[PDB]
Amino acid sequence: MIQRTPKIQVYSRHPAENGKSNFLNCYVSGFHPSDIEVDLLKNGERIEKVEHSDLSFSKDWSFYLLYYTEFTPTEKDEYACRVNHVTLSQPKIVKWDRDM
Amino acid sequence: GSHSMRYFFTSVSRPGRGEPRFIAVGYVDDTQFVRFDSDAASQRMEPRAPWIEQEGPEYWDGETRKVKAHSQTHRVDLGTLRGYYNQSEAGSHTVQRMYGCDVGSDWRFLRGYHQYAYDGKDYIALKEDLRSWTAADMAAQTTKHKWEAAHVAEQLRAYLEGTCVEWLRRYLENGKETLQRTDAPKTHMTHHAVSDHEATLRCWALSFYPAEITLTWQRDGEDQTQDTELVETRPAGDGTFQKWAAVVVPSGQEQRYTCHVQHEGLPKPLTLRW
Amino acid sequence: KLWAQCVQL
Repeated sequence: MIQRTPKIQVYSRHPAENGKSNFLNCYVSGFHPSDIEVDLLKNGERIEKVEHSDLSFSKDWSFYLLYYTEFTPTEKDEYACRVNHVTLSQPKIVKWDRDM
Repeated sequence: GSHSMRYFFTSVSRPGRGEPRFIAVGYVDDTQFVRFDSDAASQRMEPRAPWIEQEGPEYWDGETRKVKAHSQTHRVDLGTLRGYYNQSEAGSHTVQRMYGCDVGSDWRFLRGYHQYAYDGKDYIALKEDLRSWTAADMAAQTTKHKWEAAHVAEQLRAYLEGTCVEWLRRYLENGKETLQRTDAPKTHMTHHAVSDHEATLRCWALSFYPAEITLTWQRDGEDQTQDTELVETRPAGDGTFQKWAAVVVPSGQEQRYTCHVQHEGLPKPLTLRW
Repeated sequence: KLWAQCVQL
């Protein structure tokens, strides 16, 4: 059965400025099948007020979802996206870099 | 310039855990406007764009009825394909369908689509000619035989060339402020040392609509496609899109590099330097 | 607007 690994991007909606409200985004794309686990983490702890786009897919049938939550980035707060999928032997944690 | 309307359907069997999960979404170009989820409370087709909310009860009742039909067809389809592929009654399978139309700049019909995948592989597809079917395997050849017997391609063609374009045009008018906007990208450039002897130039395009963009690095006007870090165009989640490209610049070669940005929203392409 | 026809594989 076709199995495609998710692409992950963690990024802010607006350029991060310390003390200014923003959205933390985790975009997962190019994966098959649709069953997927995505959490956003703050200092390694899971954020609870997280929503996602309606399931959609590309021309090649691979699925894509945007997970997002209001946040205010600080100098020292660490944000990340934890993804698990039948294609991953272990969950994948991508760290948020404000310049990527 | 050109525009498209697309409907995307996902049905996923959950054997022993009730009826399959069915999710539908509609887009004009890069903008979602409708959704349906078999699992949600409303059991309604629901708006996802401000400009479709004002469609009256007639519109919504009609979309709800149809999306419910599409849902029920996929339920049957999951059974058919199980049969066709001599597959266990237990086991989770994915049926996907997409259909829609492209209009040119003159908002005249340009292309129609109608295609399916089973478990993430092509099953059946309407050809560009809008009359013949591509059948992957012998299973699909059965679908194809049935649809050819029933002149399905002709009835579809009518929708693709009529309703599909009619209602795309209507939506582009009703959503003119959102759908007919070109938001040029907000661009900037960053510089970070990688070592004593080389640094990253990263060229940013942000807040642009639609998603279509060309973002390239040149060294002395020669393209660096092989040497450029280029991320998938990604949604900001406010209706706009983001992209960046990065190049590793050896010490004192910054002046050799130019970032070039191309977008419908730009009158003329940007050249950016550090 | 969705296509009003029911279509099955």
